[PDB]
Amino acid sequence: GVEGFNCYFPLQSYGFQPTNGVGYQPYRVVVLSFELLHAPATVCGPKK
Amino acid sequence: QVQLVQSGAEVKKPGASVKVSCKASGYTFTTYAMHWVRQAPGQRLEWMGWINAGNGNTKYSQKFQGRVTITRDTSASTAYMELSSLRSEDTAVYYCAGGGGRRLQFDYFDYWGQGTLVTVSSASTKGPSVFPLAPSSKSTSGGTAALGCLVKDYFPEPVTVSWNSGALTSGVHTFPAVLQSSGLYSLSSVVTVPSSSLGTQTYICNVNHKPSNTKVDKKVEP
Amino acid sequence: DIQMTQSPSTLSASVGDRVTITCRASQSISSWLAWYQQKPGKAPKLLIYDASSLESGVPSRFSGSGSGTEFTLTISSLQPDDFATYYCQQYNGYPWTFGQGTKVEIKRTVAAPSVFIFPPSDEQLKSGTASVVCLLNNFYPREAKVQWKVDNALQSGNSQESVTEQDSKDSTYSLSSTLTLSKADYEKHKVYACEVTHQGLSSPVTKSFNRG
Repeated sequence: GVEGFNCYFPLQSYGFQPTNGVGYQPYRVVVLSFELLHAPATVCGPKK
Repeated sequence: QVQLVQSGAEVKKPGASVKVSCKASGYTFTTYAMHWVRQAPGQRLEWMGWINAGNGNTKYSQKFQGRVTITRDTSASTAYMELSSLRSEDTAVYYCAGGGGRRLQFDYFDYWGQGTLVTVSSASTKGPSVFPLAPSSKSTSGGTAALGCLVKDYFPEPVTVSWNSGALTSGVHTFPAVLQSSGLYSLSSVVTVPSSSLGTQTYICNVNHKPSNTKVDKKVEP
Repeated sequence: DIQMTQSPSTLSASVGDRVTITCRASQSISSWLAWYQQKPGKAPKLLIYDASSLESGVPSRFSGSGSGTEFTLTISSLQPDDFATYYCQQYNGYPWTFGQGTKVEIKRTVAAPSVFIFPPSDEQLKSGTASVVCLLNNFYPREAKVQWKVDNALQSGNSQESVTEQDSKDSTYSLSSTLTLSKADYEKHKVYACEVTHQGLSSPVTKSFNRG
């Protein structure tokens, strides 16, 4: 909880500027997860 | 509820520097966002800059680049502002804003300080001159006539005015101040009464200019 | 830099009604905006952010909309606490700007002014500058005009206008016109007149006097 030599703040920052290149653009990422278990499933959404 | 409070009024002179500061009171300091903005009177608001009450980051404006600075004190949980090379324009009211809370940064001001008044002048403290505003029977309107108590060439903005020390409340009117070419302020206050009680009553305005401690009264002679 | 202009400089209404505000941007904004309420002599209070969201602790009446450039605020019923200006803030890019100000009022049948003039006081005549006061009280539509006529001539530049703020109980407006000049001009002139043009008045009205 102090700033000085041998002390480093953990939260850096992105400088997301449109003038940047493709390599430094920002990306919105979303990630899903699925698993198989005992009790009968609920999230179905099958065919038509 | 988060609240922000800060210093009182200031008066300075061209070329000087001024330091306003506001103290915070928030439930957590999750990279808090003290964030300054100013308002010339009767004008568009203008945005100063944002200090990263988390650590030290100091993004500033561009019209105000190279002459304004901002810091904060962790233990006192206050925010410090500093401006130099002032000039007659920057006469304004200065504000503290910020305080996201849920997320760490925004760019919208959701907790506002109650305002700080800064006046850039070249004059100095001076008492107010007072003159009565006598009506005439020419303009007897519905048996009612107007009457006032002018104040000219005085210094700051408080100029409290009252009539017979609160004895009168009806129809009172107190206009806002106006800057002059000479750099001095001036005010006019007025009120109307039924003309029936003109010659039989006693009305005296009551002015208090604290920055010069003067208290002046003037009976109006019709 | 991003420019922000507000389409209505002023807005009329009456209690229990709906109003709309337009905030146009010189460039494209991706629905980054907020709406602030500022009563006179106080500190701004926020209402809407991200152009849609309703921030907590506010009446449910307020509601944002819009995207791209043209943006809109709207309230269903007009409560008393709605009587103040409203600003729009962009935050699409750097240096963040603000609007112009969009101020509401309390509509009522137009009230015509009562005109008054005051000659300079002789004590002021001792000092060395001359002051003349032309007064207007309880007149309805702010947007008025006052001109000074001295020795049957118009006068410019040397006049200052100060207008009160509308009273809650009174719900009208009051105005003072001040004419200032140096003594040498004073006695040089014989007759003084301020003239006012008002919507409520049938005709332009002149009030005047001369020395003594």
